[PDB]
Amino acid sequence: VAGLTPCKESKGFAKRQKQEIKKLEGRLKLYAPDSAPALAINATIEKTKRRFEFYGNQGLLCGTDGLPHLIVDGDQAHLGEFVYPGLVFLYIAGWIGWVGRAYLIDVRTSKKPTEKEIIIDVPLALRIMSKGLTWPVAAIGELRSGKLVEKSSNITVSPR
Amino acid sequence: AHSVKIYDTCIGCTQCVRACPTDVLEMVPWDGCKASQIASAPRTEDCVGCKRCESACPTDFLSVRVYLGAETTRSMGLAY
Amino acid sequence: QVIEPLNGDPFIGGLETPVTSSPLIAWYLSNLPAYRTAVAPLLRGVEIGLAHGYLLVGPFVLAGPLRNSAVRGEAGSLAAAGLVAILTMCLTIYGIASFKEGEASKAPSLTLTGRQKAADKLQTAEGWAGFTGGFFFGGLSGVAWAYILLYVLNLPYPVK
Amino acid sequence: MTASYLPSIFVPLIGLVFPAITMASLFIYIEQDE
Amino acid sequence: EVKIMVEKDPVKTSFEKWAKPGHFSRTLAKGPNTTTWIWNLHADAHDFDSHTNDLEEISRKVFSAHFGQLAVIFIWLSGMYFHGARFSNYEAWLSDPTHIKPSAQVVWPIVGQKILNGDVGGGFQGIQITSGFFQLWRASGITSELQLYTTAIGGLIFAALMLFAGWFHYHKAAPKLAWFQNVESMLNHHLAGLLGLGSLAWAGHQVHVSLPINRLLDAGVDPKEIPLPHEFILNRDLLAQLYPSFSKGLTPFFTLNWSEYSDFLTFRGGLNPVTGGLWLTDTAHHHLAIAVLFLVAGHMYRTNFGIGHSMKEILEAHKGPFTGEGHKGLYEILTTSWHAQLAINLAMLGSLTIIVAHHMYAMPPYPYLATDYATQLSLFTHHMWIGGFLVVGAAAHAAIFMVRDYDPTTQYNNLLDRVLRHRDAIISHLNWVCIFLGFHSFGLYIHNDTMSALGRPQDMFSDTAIQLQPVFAQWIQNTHALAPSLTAPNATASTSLTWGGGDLVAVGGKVALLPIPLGTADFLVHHIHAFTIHVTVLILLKGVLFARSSRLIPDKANLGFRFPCDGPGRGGTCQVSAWDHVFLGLFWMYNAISVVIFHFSWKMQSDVWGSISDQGVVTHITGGNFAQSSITINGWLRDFLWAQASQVIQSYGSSLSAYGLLFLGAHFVWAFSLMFLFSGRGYWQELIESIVWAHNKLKVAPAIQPRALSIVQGRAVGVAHYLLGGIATTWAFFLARIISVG
Amino acid sequence: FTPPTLNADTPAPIFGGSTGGLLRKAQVEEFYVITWESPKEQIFEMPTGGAAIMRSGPNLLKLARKEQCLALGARLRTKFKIQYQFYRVFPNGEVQYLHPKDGVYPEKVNAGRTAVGVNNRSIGQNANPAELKFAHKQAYDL
Amino acid sequence: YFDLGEIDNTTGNWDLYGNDDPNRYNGFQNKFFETFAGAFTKRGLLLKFLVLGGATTIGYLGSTSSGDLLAIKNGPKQAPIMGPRGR
Ligand code: CLA
Ligand code: CLA
Ligand code: CLA
Ligand SMILES: CC1=C(/C=C/C(C)=C\C=C\C(C)=C\C=C\C=C(C)/C=C/C=C(C)/C=C/C2=C(C)CCCC2(C)C)C(C)(C)CCC1
Ligand SMILES: CC1=C(C/C=C(\C)CCC[C@H](C)CCC[C@H](C)CCCC(C)C)C(=O)c2ccccc2C1=O
Ligand code: SF4
Repeated sequence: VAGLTPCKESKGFAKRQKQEIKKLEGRLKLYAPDSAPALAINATIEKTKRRFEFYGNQGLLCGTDGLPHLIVDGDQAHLGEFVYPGLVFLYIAGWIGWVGRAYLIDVRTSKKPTEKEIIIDVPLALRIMSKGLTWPVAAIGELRSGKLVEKSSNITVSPR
Repeated sequence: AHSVKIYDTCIGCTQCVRACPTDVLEMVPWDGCKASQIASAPRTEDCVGCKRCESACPTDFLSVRVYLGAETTRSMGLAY
Repeated sequence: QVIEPLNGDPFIGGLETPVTSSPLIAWYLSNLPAYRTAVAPLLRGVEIGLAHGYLLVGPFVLAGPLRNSAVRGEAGSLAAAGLVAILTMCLTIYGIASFKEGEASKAPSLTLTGRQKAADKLQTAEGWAGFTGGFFFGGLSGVAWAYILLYVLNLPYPVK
Repeated sequence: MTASYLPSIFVPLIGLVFPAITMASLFIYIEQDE
Repeated sequence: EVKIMVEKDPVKTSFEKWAKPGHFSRTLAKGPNTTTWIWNLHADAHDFDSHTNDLEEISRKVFSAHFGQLAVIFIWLSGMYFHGARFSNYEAWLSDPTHIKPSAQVVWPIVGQKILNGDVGGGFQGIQITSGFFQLWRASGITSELQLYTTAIGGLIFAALMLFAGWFHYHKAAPKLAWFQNVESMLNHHLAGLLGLGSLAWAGHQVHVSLPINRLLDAGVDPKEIPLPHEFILNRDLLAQLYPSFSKGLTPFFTLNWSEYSDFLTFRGGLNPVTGGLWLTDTAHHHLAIAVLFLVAGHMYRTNFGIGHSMKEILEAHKGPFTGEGHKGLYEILTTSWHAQLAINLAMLGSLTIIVAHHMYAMPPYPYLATDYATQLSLFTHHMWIGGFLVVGAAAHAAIFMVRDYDPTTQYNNLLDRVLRHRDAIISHLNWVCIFLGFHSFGLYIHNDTMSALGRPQDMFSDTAIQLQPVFAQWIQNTHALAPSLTAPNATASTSLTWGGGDLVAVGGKVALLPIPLGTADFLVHHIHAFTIHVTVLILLKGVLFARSSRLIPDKANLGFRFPCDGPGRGGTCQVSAWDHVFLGLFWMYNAISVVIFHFSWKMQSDVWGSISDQGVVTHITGGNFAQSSITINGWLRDFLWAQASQVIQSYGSSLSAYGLLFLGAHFVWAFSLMFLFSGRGYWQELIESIVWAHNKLKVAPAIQPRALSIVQGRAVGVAHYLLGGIATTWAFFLARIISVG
Repeated sequence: FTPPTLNADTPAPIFGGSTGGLLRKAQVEEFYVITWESPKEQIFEMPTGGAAIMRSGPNLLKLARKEQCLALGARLRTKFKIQYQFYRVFPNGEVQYLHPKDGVYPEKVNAGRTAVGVNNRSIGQNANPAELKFAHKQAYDL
Repeated sequence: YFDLGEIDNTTGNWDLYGNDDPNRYNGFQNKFFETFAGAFTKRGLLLKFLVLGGATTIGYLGSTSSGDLLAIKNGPKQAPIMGPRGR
């Protein structure tokens, strides 16, 4: 796909694993083998070897630079590069957008609506932050019932 | 020089005259508000154009309105 | 006790400081060729030209581009005379713009005291006309005499 | 180069004389009272 | 008449005023209605004069704010001693400091940032610090990290004491207005009690603790076997083996045989050849002298014991024929206005911090300060930026005194009234000398760039072309080098090594200091410095002088300090305010201080900092290119801004890569500043109106109306990002380059 | 209302001199003279910059701009209970009385003055500039 | 300080540094300068020959200059510098 070799069989990706441990191994040569800063570089090497063995096992595509490239078209092999964490993101981002929208409706029908935005009512906030879990069923539910959008006759419009 | 225009939305609150630093505005009698007075700009040739009257006008949108036109030595604010 | 307002008037933008109304300074400034209000303005314009003509040979022969050759007298004097001819045209177009032919004098007639004096003829269309020719003849002779005293007679000086 | 001396003529006129022609004639023109 | 006026429980210690945010201002006490309320909440948070008209409660607010500031500084010092105690290699650096870099910050190994824990030496990984704390603790005689932990917990104790005193002097016993107006007693107890007894106590520390420990550190003694600081006080024979004058035991002090104290109280001068830092026998004689001199100067003013000076009597007797009724009412200025005293104190503290910067690169007070070039560049650069910010703030609070505390009835025909009466002359002659300096320094740079571009190296201002040698500086440097022989006898050496007395001090194979040459390049860049300081003075003094009124706006004092403009009238009255002059003087402080630290970095990387090999040869970092390349802007862009930036951009993949990240993010904050500086409020307000329409469409309109930032606030945000981004750019470039080549 | 005549015999406040005073615009174009009656010898802030001792009787102050007369005039109308008037003096000798025109300040309404520069419509009923192309009239003056 | 009899003295129209001396030279020096600077008087006449005379005097020494007088008429005196890629 797109002229990119897989990273498990890429010679450039294995070259970057070789020259990263060798950079960290030469950093280890000036420390005692049981010393505290040498345990951090030894944990860095095992973090590096975990990283390169994770990138090759996920079917990542590596170019001529030896670097893993993401295919965001919507490929059946490449769902976890953009499509799977994008749907994970939009669920979380729609959770932020739904509990901030539902908080403003809950404080617009209050005695002092502007004091509830500088001082956020946490019992009112936390009872709808739980309610933002099921938000695609509540956003399209408000879209189908007409409560999501406001009619243009009740919207402040600058003159022509 | 500058053209200061008063519109019929004025409530006669007088604060456009009080904010005027070159004595352009004055309050004339009128029949279109509770205060029974509207502003006017007879000495509009003395207008610097600072729009302090527009900053002090509480009417939305503004009743006093200053249009920056031809600028002379009155409206440039010079002493030399 | 030392600082006074300008002619006793506190609301004119000036002060009678020692740098302005000294016994020595107000004697000096009143004899300089620019403040002679009864001398004909071609004659006093020759002195304004002789002065500025002379002084300008110095920074043009000692600092100019041809300062390290044997032509440093010829290069810097014609460069000093070139600034005379430009400033003569700057004096020419100033008198064309500021003063119109047949107008009055844009000059203060009253002196420091309450005595009435004649109008200064320099701020006229014909007074600045003869002043411009006074600067041209005086400036070209002030350059040439400073060139004669430096690179013809070659008088001994520490820097030349 | 065909004529080497027209560099030595036109660059002083269009570089020094012509701005001194144009700016002095404009300064007369922009300060005419009319 | 000087005595303690306090009163008990002015305000009750309650959290009900914490809940209401805008309690201090009457406009902000109604609650928010727009998003500009949040910005005026922070803008008017510290402005205590805009809260109340009573100077007594203002002075109590300022006193408890001083205590909160002291608590914050003691928390900061507690952190920096705790970082020395736990997260540093201070014992490893103290064993041998010529090979191990000072480091006191360990990062957590989380996201790849563990590469920032670099090889600083001594079997330690961490961020190499440039704050100079290690050399400061070596000069303090600190040998172990237990002493650093004790100083950290003691500073935490003092931070709790400052918090308790800030609560106490606002809620339990707060002083009245005449207590703060006893300025004679305050000067008597700041000169004698604070600066005199502080210098005397630090002199006692530098007699008993700093001096013998630092003498043992010059002998190569291991700090784990050096005796502890109280052992010199207890076993005075141990103190006497290092200095025999201690064997007499305080009898030459009271019998005036002070020359018998010549073993440990000396006027040597110069640097320690072992360490590269000033002598502590000189720093202890220095502190004993400025203590026996600040305690003398603290007995000058009249409090309540009869003897002394009323300073109103000092001022009102100082009147001259060129002024008339001068100096009268200035006591009433400086005791009824906090901003006037703040202007004077900020000018002295900023100028003093600039004095500190020069008197630390030139006379390095701490052992191995000079040879650690990162510390020297960072300390000079930090103190120049703090000093420039404080002198711009001095002009700021001068202008706030004019717009809000200057009473014209009490000031007739004094110095201030006459300075306002001829402010056109001051600003016009300052304008002339600024334009003259701008041509005669920067156009000289442009001339050098032009003739170097046109292939005329002889037509330049070089040391080989037309010379412009600073004969006054080159004479004052010879006067300060040839001083010990005749004008200052009792000196063993000279004040600084940068004067011309020889003494090529080599510490660890790296140059501490040597004679600094001054040539045509130094003349040009010092005239740049004088020009930029003068222009900063021009905007700032114009804002101070035209804060009341102008020829343009004669009622400018009624408009206030933080007003944007009068309007588009009189041709346009944009940035007429005194605040906007502080705003522009902040840019001119950036320009001034940035060229100062650029001249510093290039001048000492080219003529001071370097290495010494065998047979006395000195190889600098950028060898000898300040005399030929720092006369053109292309050399400044090329041999300084391009050649020395070849370690901030290829630091990626190393421990200095956070300097590359903050170099680029500092460019980001600077280009982000240009969004706020170049734009204006009404565009952003209508763009926010379109965004508010999109929010109204989806019913997510906030009741707090979204507004664009104010014009004063937009200029403030732009100058804050401009200073933050540009200063962080220079910080990142400096701290990558001089760490990399140091 | 008969306009007051400039006496040209009342003296000036005691002022040490300022550089913010009359430049050459006073000499060739106009300058402004403000005259007011004082209760006693006070000290006021000069609108050109500085402080002057104002007299116990009538005072005369020469100013360069009309804004300097209102900035002074509103200063001695709020801080002091002093009625003021100013003039416009031309270099030929003509003194033009300027404020207050009816004798009563323009904040207070008088029946003698008339409405000028007053539009009977609002801003939203002003005409578009596309239908007023190439005319001396504009969107607000009709 | 307002007078209504002398409008110039109450507005700043003062000859602050002027002098009312009629003459201080002699007749021999005065007749020499007006004779020589008599063809330089009129502004329209002086602007004509300064432009036309100034254009000729910069084109003369621009063209009669030598190699040592000006480097642009000297020309190259060495081999030309070849650029990269054989250009
Ligand atoms: C295209 C524009 C133009 C051209 C042709 C020149 C030409 C020249 N420049 Mg100049 N310059 C210009 C633009 C111009 N400049 C501008 C824009 C800048 C400002 C950044 C400068 C700044 C600059 C400075 C600072 C100096 C030069 C100097 C020089 C001279 C260098 C050659 C030499 O060694 O002569 C050596 C000198 C001579 C041979 C002296 C000749 C002087 C003649 C005789 C003047 C005669 C009268 C004159 C023609 C009247 C003009 C009338 C009007 C219609 C133009 C030469 C006369 C140097 C110089 O010596 O100036 C004279 C010098 O000091 N230039
Ligand atoms: C001899 C007594 C003396 C001494 C030592 C000081 C010392 C100090 N004063 Mg104080 N002061 C005094 C008496 C004294 N004052 C008098 C008599 C007046 C009344 C007229 C004032 C009124 C005054 C005000 C209004 C303010 C100060 C402030 C300051 C501080 C300077 C700011 C700073 O950062 O310094 C360096 C700071 C330190 C070194 C911290 C030291 C703190 C310790 C606990 C000592 C302070 C307690 C006390 C003053 C002396 C106790 C001595 C003790 C060690 C035995 C400092 C704590 C300023 C401040 O910050 O307010 C809090 C402030 O503006 N002073
Ligand atoms: C001894 C120090 C000192 C003193 C006592 C004060 C005191 C005061 N200043 Mg200031 N001033 C000083 C020095 C000082 N300043 C300096 C250093 C400058 C130059 C910048 C000025 C310039 C000055 C002006 C221009 C004005 C004042 C004003 C104020 C007043 C209130 C400001 C406020 O509410 O805080 C508000 C605090 C903030 C908005 C915090 C923002 C902090 C900066 C700007 C940005 C963050 C910087 C940070 C290091 C970067 C971190 C980035 C990171 C978070 C990502 C108060 C009287 C204002 C006033 O009205 O006076 C009466 C005002 O108009 N100051
Ligand atoms: C988190 C987050 C994020 C991210 C962010 C980004 C995007 C970034 C940006 C950024 C950039 C792109 C840049 C920046 C820069 C930075 C800086 C720049 C800072 C600084 C700070 C500080 C604090 C400083 C300091 C200092 C000073 C003050 C002085 C001296 C110098 C120094 C540096 C030291 C997002 C949104 C995604 C999401 C949400 C969350
Ligand atoms: C961008 C810009 C604005 C608009 C700036 C705004 C609206 C400030 C934006 C501040 C933040 C980003 C919005 C408030 C954030 C809230 C705290 C909500 C949190 C949401 C996330 C930040 C978590 C101006 O108002 C302005 C005024 C004058 C000159 C230039 C400019 C200018 O350049
Ligand atoms: S401020 Fe506005 S509303 Fe008030 S009187 Fe003037 S024009 Fe009318």
